[PDB]
Amino acid sequence: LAGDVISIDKASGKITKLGRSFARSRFVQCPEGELQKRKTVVHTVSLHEIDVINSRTQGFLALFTGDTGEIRSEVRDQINTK
Amino acid sequence: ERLLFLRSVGERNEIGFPSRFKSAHYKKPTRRHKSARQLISDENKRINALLTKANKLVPKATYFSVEAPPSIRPAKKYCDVTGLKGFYKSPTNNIRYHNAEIYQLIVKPMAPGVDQEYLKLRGAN
Amino acid sequence: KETKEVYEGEVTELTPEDAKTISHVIVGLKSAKGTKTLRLDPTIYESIQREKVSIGDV
Amino acid sequence: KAVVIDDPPLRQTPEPFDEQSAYNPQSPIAIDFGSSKLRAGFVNHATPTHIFPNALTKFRDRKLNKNFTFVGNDTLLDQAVRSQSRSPFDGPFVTNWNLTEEILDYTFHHLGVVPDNGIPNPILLTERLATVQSQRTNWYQILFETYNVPGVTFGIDSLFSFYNYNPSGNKTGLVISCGHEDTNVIPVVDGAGILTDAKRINWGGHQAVDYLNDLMALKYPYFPTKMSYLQYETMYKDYCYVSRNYDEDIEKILTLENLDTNDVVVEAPFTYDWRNSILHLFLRGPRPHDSENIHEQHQMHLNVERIRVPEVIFQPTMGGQDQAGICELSETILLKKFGSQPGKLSQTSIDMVNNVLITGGNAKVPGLKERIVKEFTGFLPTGTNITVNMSSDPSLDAWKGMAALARNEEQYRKTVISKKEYEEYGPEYIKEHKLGNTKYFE
Repeated sequence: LAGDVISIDKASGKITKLGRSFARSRFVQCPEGELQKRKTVVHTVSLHEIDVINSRTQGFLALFTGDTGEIRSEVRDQINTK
Repeated sequence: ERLLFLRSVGERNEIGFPSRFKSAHYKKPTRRHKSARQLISDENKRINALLTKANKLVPKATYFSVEAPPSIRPAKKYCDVTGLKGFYKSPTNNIRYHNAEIYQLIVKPMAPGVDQEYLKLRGAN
Repeated sequence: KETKEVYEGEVTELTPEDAKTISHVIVGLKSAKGTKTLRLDPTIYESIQREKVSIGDV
Repeated sequence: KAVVIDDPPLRQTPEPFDEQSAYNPQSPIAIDFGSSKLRAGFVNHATPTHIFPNALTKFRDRKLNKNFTFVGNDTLLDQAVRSQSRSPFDGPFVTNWNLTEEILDYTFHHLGVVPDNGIPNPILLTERLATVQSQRTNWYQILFETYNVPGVTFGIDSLFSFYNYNPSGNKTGLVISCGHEDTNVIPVVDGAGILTDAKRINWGGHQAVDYLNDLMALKYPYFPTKMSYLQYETMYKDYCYVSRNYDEDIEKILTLENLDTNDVVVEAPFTYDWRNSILHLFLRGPRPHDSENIHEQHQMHLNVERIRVPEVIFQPTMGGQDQAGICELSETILLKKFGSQPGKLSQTSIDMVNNVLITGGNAKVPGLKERIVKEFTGFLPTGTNITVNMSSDPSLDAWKGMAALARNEEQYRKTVISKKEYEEYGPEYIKEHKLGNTKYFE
């Protein structure tokens, strides 16, 4: 709606509602600077996350459910080479 | 000397009214100024009149057939101030700009009547 | 011993022809060093339809 | 170090007259009534005899004799005679006509011709593409009444240059012209200009110089000195080139590693960091600015307009007209006409690709040939051999083409117009020959 503070992703089409701004007529501040900001992020990922993902028998839900279930050795060899 | 330097060329580069290079008979006709804008309209109405007379003849090479069709690829958008790549268009006056500084010191405080000559360059008024 | 051949670039034509069941699809590909058109089988056309490929995609 | 821009200097030596002893009545005369420059010369020579712009004016004296008939190169004698110069061209057509036979009589007098009852030399004349019937009609009337000439032909300058650069007359190629006010793309098949698929673009050198005028007027609204058209066409000539790829070049044109090289400053004649300011870089380049000294108030910078102005023939949208650029019309000529499926080229298409020629007075800008070869390698199927030819002086080639048609061959008498044929048929006539205009209908 009008009066909303939205962060828009052009590449994936993700709409995130940060909130409503300062207009009495939750509450956040209006952003400053450029509209189209290019930001960098610093990512951290363990070896075990890539071992779970590169094991095709289970998805990334095994990182939360905990049923990794005896990840083999050749997948670890591929991760260690890559 | 300098006041006669052009006049010497004037008495060297003259041609009389009984012109040597022209014919013995002249019979010079009268003509209108006939500006180039209305010539297009007369040619268009002549072609349309011949078309509706033949109807009640496919054109092959007219001035309205060699003229180029519009493009199919979408046109690139640019900032009207600097010629850079245009990211944003201001909703108050519909002029594309690049980034913040050009917006704040050009697009916002500019006088009216400048916008119509800025958009005359790409013909958007 | 294996080989790897790869076609990639700009999709400029997606013309499939039948004979409800398609016979083959002719796809033209374009890159920065020229264009190249290909004939393709409908099994690949099913994956092309799955990938939501229209005119103008890479 | 700044460079000052002045008016071009006046010609000290006036143009001469050809000797009347060497004039031949039977020798044909070739006239190119170009929009920017007028090209004339006899058939027997190959170097241009008279080259001068098509402009003229009238002078007023204190002593009142009315003896001033100054045409062209004698307007290059003073600023006052050059400033009030009037050209016969209004847009792509000719509206006024008394100045036209005044210019033509000046040309005929400077050709060293002593005629009787009219000019007894046949005329080779150049004419535009898809010209209106009024222009052809009063051209017919003006020569075949004022000058009593036996024979005349009509032809286009681009096809004349194409006949110059392959004189067999039955070749196949693509000719693109960049004229003074128009850009034309014509396909030639077996030596015939296929005018049913020719295309025309409403941009030329004059509109580019006017675009630079409007851009530089809108960039510095507080310039104390008003600049003329001539200084504008010289900084268009000196400091403009065609980019290899526009999208990458605009993205880094104001970068500091690039702005130190291609920033051109121009001095007018007279008697919170700034480094992070994209506006200050766009105004005054990579140098700091102080607005109190007199010298830099008369200064003018060219950073993005070096390649912005010559681009508009490839994209006419920033020029204002809603037409396609010569990439797209060349592509649709090469790929969807003359029996060509997209993907498979006919032999006519391959032969047009192998003989692409680009002419015109506005092709003097650098980087045109590299760009056209690059994009022709772009849209074409792989492995196709593309050849593009260039002249050293592309404003000479059309007059040399009609001179080649006259001197080189004997079949020039196919295309001539007889006076008796004119009187039996009338103004409404067009010869369907291989090198000029065609009939308006089928």
